[PDB]
Amino acid sequence: PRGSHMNPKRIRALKSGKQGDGPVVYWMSRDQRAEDNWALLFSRAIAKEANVPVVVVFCLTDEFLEAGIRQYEFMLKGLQELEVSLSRKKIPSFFLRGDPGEKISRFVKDYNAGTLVTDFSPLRIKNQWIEKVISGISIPFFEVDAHNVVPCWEASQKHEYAAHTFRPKLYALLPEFLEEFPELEPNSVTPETLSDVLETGVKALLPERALLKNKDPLFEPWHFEPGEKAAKKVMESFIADRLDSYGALRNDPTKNMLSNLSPYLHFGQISSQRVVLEVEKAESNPGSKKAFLDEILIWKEISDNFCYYNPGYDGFESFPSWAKESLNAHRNDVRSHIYTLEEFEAGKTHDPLWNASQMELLSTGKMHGYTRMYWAKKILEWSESPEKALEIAICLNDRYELDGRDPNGYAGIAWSIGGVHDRAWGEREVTGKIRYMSYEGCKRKFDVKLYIEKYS
DNA sequence: CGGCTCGCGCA
DNA sequence: TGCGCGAAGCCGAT
Ligand SMILES: Cc1cc2nc3c(=O)[nH]c(=O)nc-3n(C[C@H](O)[C@H](O)[C@H](O)COP(=O)(O)OP(=O)(O)OC[C@H]3O[C@@H](n4cnc5c(N)ncnc54)[C@H](O)[C@@H]3O)c2cc1C
Repeated sequence: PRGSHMNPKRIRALKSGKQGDGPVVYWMSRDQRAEDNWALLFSRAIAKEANVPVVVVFCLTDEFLEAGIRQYEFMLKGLQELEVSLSRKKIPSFFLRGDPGEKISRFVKDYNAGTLVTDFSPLRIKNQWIEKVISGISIPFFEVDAHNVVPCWEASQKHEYAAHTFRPKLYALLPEFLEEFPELEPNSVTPETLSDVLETGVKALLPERALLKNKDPLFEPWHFEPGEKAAKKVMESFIADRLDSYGALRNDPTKNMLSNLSPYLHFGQISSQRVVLEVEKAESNPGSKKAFLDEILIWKEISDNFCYYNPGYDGFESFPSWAKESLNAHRNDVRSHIYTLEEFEAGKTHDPLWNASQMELLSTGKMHGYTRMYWAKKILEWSESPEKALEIAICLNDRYELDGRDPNGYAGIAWSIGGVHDRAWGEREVTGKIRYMSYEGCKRKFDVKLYIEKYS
C-alpha cells in the first residue's frame, strides 16, 4: 500500500475485501519484537494512511504442552518485555488464549478491525490457522515476510535441491532487499495478564520437567537471557569478540565461538536482517564473514524454502528419490545397536560422545552445531527404521532445543537422515549412501575428551 | 560435464 | 591441524 522505505514485494494479500473503519490489527506469531519488524511497520503504514490506530494481538495456543518449561519461560519473559516496549510506543498489545482460527476471528469482530496483518511462517499449523481465519473474517488479510531478508515467495518459486543452486538466486536479490529499517512511529490515536498465563502454564508443565536422580532439574536457565534487549547484546558480543575467529572454530564444540543467536532468531526476538546489516559493515576476517553470511542467509532461508514447498517436511516422503531408495534397501540390515526413545533421551548409549551431546542439549537447551550432525546420524544408525529415527530426532529436537519447532530443525534433520540439500556418499550398511560420520573423524577435528568431560 | 556444508593418508 | 583425494547421484548451464 504506501511507504517510501517499504518494498511492496514483502507483503502479499491472503484475502481481499472492503477496508473497515476500525484499527489495524497485527497478528504477531513468529516475529516477537518491536524493532526491525516489517510486519509491524507495514501494519503501521496502513494505519497511518487510514487515520486509525494499530494494535498487536498474540494468541497463546495449547502448543506449549508439547514442549517444556525451558521454551515456555523463554518466550513468555520475552513477551512481558515486548508489552512494555509497545506500550511506550502507545501501541496496545492483546494476549488471547485458545485456537487462533476461532479467537482471532472473534477479536476482529469484537474490536471492529479494519485490516488484519500477520507475519509469515511456512509451518503447517500456521497455514491451517490462516485458512480458518480467512473464512471467518470479511476485512482484508495481508501477510508480510519479516523473518527472511528476501521474501520466501520471491527468492524462489520451487523447492531448491541444494545450496549451490539457491546461493546465486539469493545473493542476486540482496542489493534490492538488504536495506536499513525505519523507526517505528508511535500511535497518535488511542483505543489477559501474562504473569497469570506464566504461572498457569508452568504448573501444567511441572510433571514433564527433565530431572536428575535426586530430583534436581537438568535445565540451566542462566545461559541465555530472553528478550529483545538481551538478543541485541548477544549479537554485539559476537561481532566484537567471536566473529573474527568464527570461520576457523565454528566446528569446535570445545570453543564457544558460535553466534548463539538461534533461540532469539527462532522466537523472532531479533531480526536476521539486522544481524546481516551489522556483519556486512563490520571489518573482520573476510573468510569468517562469508562463512557466517552463508549460515544466516543461505542455510536459514533455504530452510523456509524447504518447509514452504514440501508440506511433508517432517516425513520420510520428503527425502530425495536416491535417499529413499537407498534407505529402503537397508531396512532389513542388522543394526549394531537398537535404542528406544527413552534410551536416547536419557543419554544411555554406548557412545560417550553421543551421550555428552545429549547432556549438552538437556542442560543448556542448545547443542553445538557440529555435534548436532553426529547426534542425529547416530540415531539413524542405531534405530529400528528410518521412520523411527526421524520420529526420535524430531521429538528430542523439538522438546529440548530452545530453537526447536523451527524450519531450521526439520530441514537440518532431513539433511542429517534423508540427505536433503546433500549428496550421496560411500555405500554402507544400515545408512546406505547417507553421509557417514564417525567417532574417529571427530577426534582429528577437535578435542573430543574435553567435550565429553564438560558434560559428564 | 563440473561441482557439490564426510573419512582417510600424509606433511 | 591443513591439504588433496575418494566415492557417490544429480542439478543445470548449454
Ligand atoms: C540435527 C540438527 C537439528 C537442527 N535443529 C535446529 C533447530 O531446531 N532450530 C534451529 O534454529 N536450527 C537447527 N539446526 C541448525 C543449527 O543446529 C543451528 O542453526 C545452530 O547450531 C544454532 O547455533 P548458532 O545460531 O550459534 O550457530 P551459528 O553458527 O551462529 O549460526 C548462525 C545462524 O545461521 C543459521 N544456521 C546455522 N546453521 C544452520 C543450518 N545447518 N541450517 C539452517 N540454518 C542454519 C541459524 O539461523 C543460526 O542462528 C539444526 C541442525 C542440525 C544438524
